Amino acid sequence: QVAALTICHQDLETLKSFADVEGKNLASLLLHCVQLTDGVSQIHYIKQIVPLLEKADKNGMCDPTIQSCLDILAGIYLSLSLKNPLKKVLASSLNSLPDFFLPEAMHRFTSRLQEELNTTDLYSYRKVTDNISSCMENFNLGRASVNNLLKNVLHFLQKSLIEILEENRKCAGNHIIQTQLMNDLLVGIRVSMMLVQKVQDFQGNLWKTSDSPIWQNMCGLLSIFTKVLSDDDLLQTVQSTSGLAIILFIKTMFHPSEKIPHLISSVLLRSVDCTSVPEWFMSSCRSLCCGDISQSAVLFLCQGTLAMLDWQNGSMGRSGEALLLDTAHVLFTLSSQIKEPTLEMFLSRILASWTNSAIQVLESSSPSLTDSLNGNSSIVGRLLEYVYTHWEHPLDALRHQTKIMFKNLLQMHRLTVEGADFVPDPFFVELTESLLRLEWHIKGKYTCLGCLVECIGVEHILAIDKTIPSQILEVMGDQSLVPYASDLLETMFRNHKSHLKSQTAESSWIDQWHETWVSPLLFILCEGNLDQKSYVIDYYLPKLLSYSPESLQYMVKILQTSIDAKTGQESCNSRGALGALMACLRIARAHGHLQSATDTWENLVSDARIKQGLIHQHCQVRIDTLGLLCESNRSTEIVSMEEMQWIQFFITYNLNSQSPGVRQQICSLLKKLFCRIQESSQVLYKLEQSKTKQHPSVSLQQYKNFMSSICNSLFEALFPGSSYSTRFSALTILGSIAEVFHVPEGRIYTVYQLSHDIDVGRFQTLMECFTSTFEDVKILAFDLLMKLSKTAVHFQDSGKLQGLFQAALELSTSTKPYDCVTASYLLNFLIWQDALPSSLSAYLTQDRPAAVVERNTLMVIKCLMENLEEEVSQAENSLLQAAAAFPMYGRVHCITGALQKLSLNSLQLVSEWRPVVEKLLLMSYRLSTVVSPVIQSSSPDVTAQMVLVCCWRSMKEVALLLGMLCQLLPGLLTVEQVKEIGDYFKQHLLQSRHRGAFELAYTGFVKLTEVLNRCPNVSLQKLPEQWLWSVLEEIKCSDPSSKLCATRRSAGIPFYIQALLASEPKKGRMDLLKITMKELISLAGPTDDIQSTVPQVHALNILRALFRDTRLGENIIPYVADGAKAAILGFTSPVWAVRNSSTLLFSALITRIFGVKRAKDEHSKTNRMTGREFFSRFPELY
Amino acid sequence: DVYYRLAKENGWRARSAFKLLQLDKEFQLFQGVTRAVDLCAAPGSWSQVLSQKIGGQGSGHVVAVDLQAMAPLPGVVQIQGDITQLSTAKEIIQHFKGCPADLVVCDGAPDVTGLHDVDEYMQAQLLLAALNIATHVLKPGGCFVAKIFRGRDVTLLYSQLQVFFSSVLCAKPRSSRNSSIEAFAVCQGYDPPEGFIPGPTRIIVPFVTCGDLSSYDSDRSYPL
RNA sequence: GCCGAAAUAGCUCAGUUGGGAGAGCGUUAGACUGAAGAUCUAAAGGUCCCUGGUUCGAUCCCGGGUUUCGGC
Ligand SMILES: Nc1ncnc2c1ncn2[C@@H]1O[C@H](CSCC[C@H](N)C(=O)O)[C@@H](O)[C@H]1O
Ligand SMILES: [Mg+2]
Ligand SMILES: [Mg+2]
Ligand SMILES: [Mg+2]
Ligand SMILES: [Mg+2]
Ligand SMILES: [Mg+2]
Ligand SMILES: [Mg+2]
Ligand SMILES: [Mg+2]
Ligand SMILES: [Zn+2]
Repeated sequence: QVAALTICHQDLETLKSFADVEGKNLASLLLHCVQLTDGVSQIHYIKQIVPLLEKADKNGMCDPTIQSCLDILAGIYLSLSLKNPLKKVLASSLNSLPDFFLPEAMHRFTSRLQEELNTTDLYSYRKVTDNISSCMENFNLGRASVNNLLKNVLHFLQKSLIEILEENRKCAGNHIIQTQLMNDLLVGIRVSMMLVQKVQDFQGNLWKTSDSPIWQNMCGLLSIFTKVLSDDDLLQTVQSTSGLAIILFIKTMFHPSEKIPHLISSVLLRSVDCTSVPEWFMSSCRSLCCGDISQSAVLFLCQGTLAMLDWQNGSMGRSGEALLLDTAHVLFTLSSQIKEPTLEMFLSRILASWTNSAIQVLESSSPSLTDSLNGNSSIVGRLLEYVYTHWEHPLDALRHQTKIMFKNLLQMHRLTVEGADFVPDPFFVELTESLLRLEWHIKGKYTCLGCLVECIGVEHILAIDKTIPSQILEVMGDQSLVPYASDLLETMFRNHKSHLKSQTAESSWIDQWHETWVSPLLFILCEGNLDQKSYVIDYYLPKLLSYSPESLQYMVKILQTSIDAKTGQESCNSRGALGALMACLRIARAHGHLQSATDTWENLVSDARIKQGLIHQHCQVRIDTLGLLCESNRSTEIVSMEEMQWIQFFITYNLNSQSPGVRQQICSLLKKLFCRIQESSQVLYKLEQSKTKQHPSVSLQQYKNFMSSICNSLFEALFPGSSYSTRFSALTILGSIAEVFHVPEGRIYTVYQLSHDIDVGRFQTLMECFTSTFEDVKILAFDLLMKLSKTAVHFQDSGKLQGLFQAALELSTSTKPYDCVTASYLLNFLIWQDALPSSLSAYLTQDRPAAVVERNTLMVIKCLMENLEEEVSQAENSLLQAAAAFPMYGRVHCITGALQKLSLNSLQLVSEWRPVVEKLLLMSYRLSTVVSPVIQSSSPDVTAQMVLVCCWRSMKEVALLLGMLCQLLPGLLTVEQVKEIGDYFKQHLLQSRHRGAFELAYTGFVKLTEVLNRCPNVSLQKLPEQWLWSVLEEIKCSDPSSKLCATRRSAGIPFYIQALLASEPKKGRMDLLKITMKELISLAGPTDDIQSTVPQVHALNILRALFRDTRLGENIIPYVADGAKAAILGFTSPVWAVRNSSTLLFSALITRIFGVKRAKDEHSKTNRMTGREFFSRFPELY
Repeated sequence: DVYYRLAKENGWRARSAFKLLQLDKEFQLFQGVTRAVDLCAAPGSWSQVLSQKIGGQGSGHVVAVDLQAMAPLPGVVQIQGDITQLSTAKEIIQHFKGCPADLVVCDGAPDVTGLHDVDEYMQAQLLLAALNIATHVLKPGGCFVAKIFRGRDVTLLYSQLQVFFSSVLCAKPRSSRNSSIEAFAVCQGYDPPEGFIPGPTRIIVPFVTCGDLSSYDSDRSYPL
């Protein structure tokens, strides 16, 4: 999709005054271009613009028509957003203007840019900054313009940044506006850095005089950068970018260049003498001098120091080396003090950058630095300590940065000991030995060993212990260690092959390689346990086969023998050989290796062997044989007749697979086969119309017969009483067929169409799949029925569809608890194919198929609502028969299901949708009032159990309906209604006293709360914080007589707090969390007051939930220690409740700190961490 | 599983009922029981089983107690309270002057957290309270069934229970989840110590309250 | 010979804008009890086909290449 080009209206006459009816000039081309809609021919005419100007290189003075043409071009360019490719298109086009026309274009485009820079609308600033950004990249027209307007562009940037800061500090309270303003700040700062880096004017001094307007604008920009760096209510991206900019400007603006490294050093050490810096620096960077800057400020300043200075070639010299060491010292000092998660991630990135800079310096450094940067230095010791402490951090970015740091440390040592005699350095050997002492479940061991392998070569690691490959293979039966083991082994054998092809130059080396890496693999493939086989096949074997495909010939010959000897005996190694052979052959075929041979080989596979594999007892062997037949490297390779027969044989038996993973793999491979048939049928058709092989028309007939028979088998598999797996597989494969062969409908030829094979009876069975007790089957049947063409009333007469509607209405009011799901699916089907009866038009008062589905939904919802209103009134009268005859939750479920399918944001009959929503809310509240007293209290030919079922199911349905209605983006929903919904959720979920309405209300409340966060209305997005405060000050003075209950782990209050805390944007700001944890930790602390037990109880009940929620996740770490203290200090309290709550909270804390259990029983060392990690993460617990 | 369904299909308030029945057909708990005490019955499924298997005679008396409220049953008297508290113990024992209960069952468990050591700790506390109630109520040679959490170390609990009972057996019925570490200690033949009132007591009671061996300690070398 | 498309986790698929890569399924762990545990939780698994650039920083911008295809 592209955006149509537009133009200024008053320019028309301007371009009309030079246009011509004949159309010789460029002006007529502009007329033709602007009056278009397709953004494609415009591009063509844009290319032809250049020859038109080229064909007038004789006048010697620019034609006024050409002047106006280029002026309009410039105006259009400056009005084009960066999301429009046409902008880059005409940028590239005008890049090729003839040399005769350059000066006038220069001057006039300069004028246009200058008048652009004088804008004063606050919200138009971003467009201007984007324009300045564009004029820098590969656009010679704008580069000279901006080079001529440094003063003006700098002034604009400065004033825009100031105004954006003022607006942001003024728009406090609304966070969407604030986010937009932060983005504007960020683009402004980045553009300023681009300008300073990429303008051929800042070189030389030439402007450092105090009177230069450029100098004064630069000083003002520097002051703004310092002010925004020291600020703390802005996004951390803004502050980090500001630090980068500060260092860049200081490097640029400081006349005694050789003193730059020293000065910066002092700024980092907070030891700058206010009496020796130049006056402009003190004026602009007063915060940098005279102390008192945050730790974030120093972090971002040293980041900018590493990023924005020339470390290569030794330009900065000894002062540069001293600055490097000082930055290392400052970073290590900050490492122990920083505790915010995001700041920890930033520090990891900066440490990795420090290692890069050390690499660059160390490539030409002085001998003095070598001693201080080698592997035995103190700095490298601290870096290794950091790595060992952090390779298993929960945050992925932390771990990746630690891997980078470790690799760079090894490179640093290599550079320092270049005066080396024999390859194995003592430092490397010691590191390797120390790493080999770790257990094999330590994930950092694998990555560190991989880096070491690439440093010293795998021959030494093998010399230390030559059973390491087997040891690594033995852990490959544990998923979540498989990727690490696979990567380590791959690194190992790549290095080993490179080492063997060294000085010993022959062909026999491969033998040794094989016996090191393939023989253990074959043993595992033939005789390992099931999980080990599956994981080795899925993760490791493809890597080995891809790296060395000529090893396949070696493996097959070994396996084939073991197969044939089996027939000699009429052993386990001879028993697992077939599965291993099929796995190897599947991998080889799918990668196009030497086995790409037209029915999978001439002799590797026989009919007997394939049939044995396809029906083998082990799921893995069946899957590997199916994959050998189904998937190929070439996506249009012909399916042979043998493969079709084998696939039919396979389908006959493998539709009832019990493992969901196995079933899913089977369905995916079959879909791949159908895609191959579809794609090769087009090739066959093309050859057929192009008037050894078998006359492609024969193959097309074979394809048609094969697909028809496959459909026959799949529809036979839908017999009465068929299993859940067989219906799942049949419906999945049928849907895959419907999707794959629905491709060439814009095309001319299609080999197969599922719709042709659908009789009336097959349609009946597909609809009857709506009665299955499993919702997956209902969903699959619904999707497949919707994918078919000419189905709605083609297969059904009016009377039988009316019967179906009556049946759905009857199922919506049945006492069986799950019939309402079937009724909902039936009703949705009738709606989405316009098969409703005609009488339903009597409910509303009067092609866009969205409009007709909306009308159908409205009619059915109104019918359901009328029934529901009557039933709710009768339930108010007497709840017994309501539970017996017409439980009300079925209609609510059907209404919610109907609404769920719509796009609530894009309704079109709001005049009709408003009263219905009002009535819906009213009836929801009425029904909830009717059935709730039965659910908090006890019971008030109808057993009490079915009364309770009716009541709590109605509770659940009403909660889900309210959560659905909350997504109307309050309009159809007024603010009063949203407040009433929130009040309803608060009345429950805090007074339920029973398990019902704790997790019942939580889901609806979470939906409402997320919507409330995303809402742009300010009055609404302040609701969550206000509710949080209300419940917190309710907690403090709990007064045990209240309706809140202590049992069931709490009175739902943890659910309320969790839902409110969920509103916080993911990783965005998390300010509610800080307040809540401060208050709860304070409450849970020891209390002199005896009456203060209950506020201390609820806190420990809430805290527990907060420490196991997945959303809070890594934001909750800075509180763990405090919470831990509370739990422990709460274990010694005389009161029983405080101790019990402490126990539960402590359990949650243990799980959060040490992680989830890795295996069922042994827990050898899988959930332990070293003392160094534990007391670095929580140093206040030691 | 299947018993979660069968609880709803039949007249059982919870799946736990099927754990009690499957412990009869393998230990014959309801041989001649006439009065029984039910500890920690949340909905009352065990109380229901006892009422239908003992109170079906008509004279069967059943006392159920829990931290929460229960729906009343015909032939069972309900008490809400913490059996750890002494007041609840007293009001429970208040029901058994003269004729003592023939059977005491305890289905209690803390809020099971997932890591098993804390579960053993809390279950040990609950079992100590239940054992106190039992020894204070049931007739000698009686029966005591109690839910336990079989973790890595279960020898201490078996040692403590063996002192008060002739036979102690550990059983896991079919209805118990196979992934769960719960189990049931069935205690046959209540055989209280001779000098024990709710010599030998000085050694037993400290050891049953906790693994206290500060009764064999001596200030002089041991006799040979 | 030109012109154009696709490649993201074990599998199936999302990814405006340059600042931590998103979900579903499968897998692993936990659960004394209700309200199909057919449920709930919380973990684990990727650096975006490969390779050079631009940038303080690339899944995203630019240039080569590989594999599989479509059009003339
Ligand atoms: N200290 C305590 N005092 C009394 N009941 C307790 C208790 N700690 C836990 N419980 C009870 O232990 C039971 C846990 S599950 C009980 C299941 C019930 N017996 C049945 O037939 O299904 C709950 O009833 C809980 O209230
Ligand atoms: Mg309920
Ligand atoms: Mg994509
Ligand atoms: Mg999942
Ligand atoms: Mg992860
Ligand atoms: Mg660079
Ligand atoms: Mg790159
Ligand atoms: Mg071609
Ligand atoms: Zn000063």
